[PDB]
Amino acid sequence: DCACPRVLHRVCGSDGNTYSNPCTLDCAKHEGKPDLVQVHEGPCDP
Amino acid sequence: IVGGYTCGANTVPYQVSLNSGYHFCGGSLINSQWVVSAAHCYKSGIQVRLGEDNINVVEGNEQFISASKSIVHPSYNSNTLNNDIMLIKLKSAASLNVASISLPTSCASAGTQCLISGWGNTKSSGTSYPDVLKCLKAPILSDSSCKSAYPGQITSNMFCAGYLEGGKDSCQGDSGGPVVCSGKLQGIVSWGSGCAQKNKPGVYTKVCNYVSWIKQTIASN
Ligand SMILES: [Ca+2]
Repeated sequence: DCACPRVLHRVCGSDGNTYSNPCTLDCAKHEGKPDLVQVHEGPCDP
Repeated sequence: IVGGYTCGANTVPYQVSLNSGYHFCGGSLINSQWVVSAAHCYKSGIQVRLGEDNINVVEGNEQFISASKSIVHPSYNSNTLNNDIMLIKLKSAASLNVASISLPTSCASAGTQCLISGWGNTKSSGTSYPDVLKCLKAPILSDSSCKSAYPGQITSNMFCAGYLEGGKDSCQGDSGGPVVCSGKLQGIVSWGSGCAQKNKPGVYTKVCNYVSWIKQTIASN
């Protein structure tokens, strides 16, 4: 890990970054952002 | 595709984009009615988009065809991504020549140079989603090096392709997409640890293991 499928399913992190899929979100959370959470599906607003 | 290059229009005629409102996976046309893709690419209401280069601009000659059936491999494991293969049937047959890619009769060996394609992210660091189809020449990597890169995560239905050195890889958005080597669809973009990372090559579905099932599934659907 943090091993993610290579599907594009853009989500929005609580850090306001768009993640390419829930899994890469999950990875960023597990790598350096414990409080990182998915806010909603689709890209974040900039 | 990170570290790749622009395929060119129509140069990957079997490359399809799976679209459910936005591009989300690739796929390979294997005959006019059928697409292979990753089973993790499964969605309801897939629209298959054929003859795409710029996914963002309707050139006017593409074919947008709804998936009529989307058949995941019945051993597909979403947790391990073993058997990450899905057959999509087109509501109507694609207009050819768009073209299908041959299925393997043999597996490819370590060292085989392949063509991997997709509209997935082109950046390791940030995000850069391309508009035109991107391509990557990459060799199939040895099993032992695949497995040492990904201990406990590699099954006989997986192979690694790319570069241990990093920098050249498939990426999110590339899933379902082709790895074609010597004129044969050998791989489906499946997964990896990030994209284009040192010692984390792309992991692909080993299509050669699924030729009998693809044939049985196509013949019976
Ligand atoms: Ca287009």
